Amino acid sequence: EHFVSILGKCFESPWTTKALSET
Amino acid sequence: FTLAEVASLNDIQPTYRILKPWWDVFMDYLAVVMLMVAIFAGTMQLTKDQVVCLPVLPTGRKTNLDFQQYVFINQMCYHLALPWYSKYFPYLALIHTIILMVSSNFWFKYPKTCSKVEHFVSILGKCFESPWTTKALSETDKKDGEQAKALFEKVRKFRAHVEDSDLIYKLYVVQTVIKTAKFIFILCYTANFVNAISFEHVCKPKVEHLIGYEVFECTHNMAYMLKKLLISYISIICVYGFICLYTLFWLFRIPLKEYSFEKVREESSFSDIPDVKNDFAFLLHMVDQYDQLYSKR
Amino acid sequence: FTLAEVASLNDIQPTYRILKPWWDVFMDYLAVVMLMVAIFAGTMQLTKDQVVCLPVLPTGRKTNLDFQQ
Amino acid sequence: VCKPKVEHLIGYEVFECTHNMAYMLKKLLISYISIICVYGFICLYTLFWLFRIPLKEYSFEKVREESSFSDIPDVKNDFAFLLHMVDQYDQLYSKR
Repeated sequence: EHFVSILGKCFESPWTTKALSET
Repeated sequence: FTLAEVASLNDIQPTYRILKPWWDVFMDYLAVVMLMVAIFAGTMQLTKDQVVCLPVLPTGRKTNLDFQQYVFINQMCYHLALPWYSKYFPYLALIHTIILMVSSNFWFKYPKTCSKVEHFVSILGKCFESPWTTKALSETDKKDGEQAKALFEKVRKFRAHVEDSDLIYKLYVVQTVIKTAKFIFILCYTANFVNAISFEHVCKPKVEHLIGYEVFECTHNMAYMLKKLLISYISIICVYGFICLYTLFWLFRIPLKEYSFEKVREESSFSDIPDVKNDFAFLLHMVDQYDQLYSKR
Repeated sequence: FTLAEVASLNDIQPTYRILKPWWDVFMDYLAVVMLMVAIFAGTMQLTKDQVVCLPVLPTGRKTNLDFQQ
Repeated sequence: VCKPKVEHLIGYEVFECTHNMAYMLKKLLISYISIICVYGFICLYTLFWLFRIPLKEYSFEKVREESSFSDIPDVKNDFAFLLHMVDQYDQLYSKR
């Protein structure tokens, strides 16, 4: 349950795509 | 037993008013009607099914038979002198309706498929909730700017994601032709015995050293009601295959369906804000069949 | 007689679009269809179960019995 | 054909019944067995293949391959992770 919470909160972070469009 | 409100809850999509064209809604609603007719057939078949035989001449006639070999004799005739379609029809109709509805929507709940479809409905739902879009359309705060900037980045991430010879188009084509094959299958079968149903049945089983009376006849009890319910079923499936073959052959043949590039290109041509105007193997003109506004915005 | 409604609905999971492969879905829906076969089996089995015997012979042979035998 | 022991009750020893279920139950049986043969064949074969082959420890080098075209130094993922199986839903969430 907590693991699905990890990934379901992991997906929407805009910093992730800000750092993936960076390098 | 096996009612509509549990056959529906076997298989239903969560909330998607979008990604259902009008012909898909008529397929779903008419399949529910056909399941209602099949379950009414099952109830009426379980209610009053019994046959009744009696023998030939070799006032009234006595013949000296007790009641119990009468119920043996119409049991034995009921499993020998009946057509297979005289008593296996509603259960086969139930099976075929279940296969029809889940072949209507297993395109939609396939795990390689449902990912990008769920993600696309999430993209369009988040894309409709930005009031900057209607502000810029009013032309041609302070939060939706950076929200729409992050959503821009989601958009051209998603654009780079779904670019293959996709399983959406191929899966939907093979799904439609297999349910059309099921249509052709049952309407090829059922004409033969809507042509010939019967009310009275002569029978000659092998039970002669049990009672006697080698030739004797039954009447069956379904014939009028089951024949009328059968022709209503034929009408329903005729309308279903009509709508299915008509709209789906024309939607397969008239566009190229990878011309969503062309339709967003036309949209850019009259939109006064020239967009990227090119997209491959893409889903969006189904949403256009739902509503043009969710494609424009 | 363990009716079909709760036996169907006692398998649902709320948000797990993740954590199912293709065969989780195939095994799940296929077992639902097999449950439908079993429930229809139980209903039809309870409906018209009865057998009917009669004696061998050694017009209508009477053999002189009564219904409750 | 039945031979019950109730002889001092009616007077008959060898006689017969018919059974109302036989044809419907046999056809329902072969439908049930076709369903279960499909079930067991599919789930046996594909669970054999996702039992033997990835051996539940290659997700470390999988995340290393993930990093190998994302321009980030690689990390050794797991000892006990379900991240293979989430991978069978999407490659996207394993990348992301």
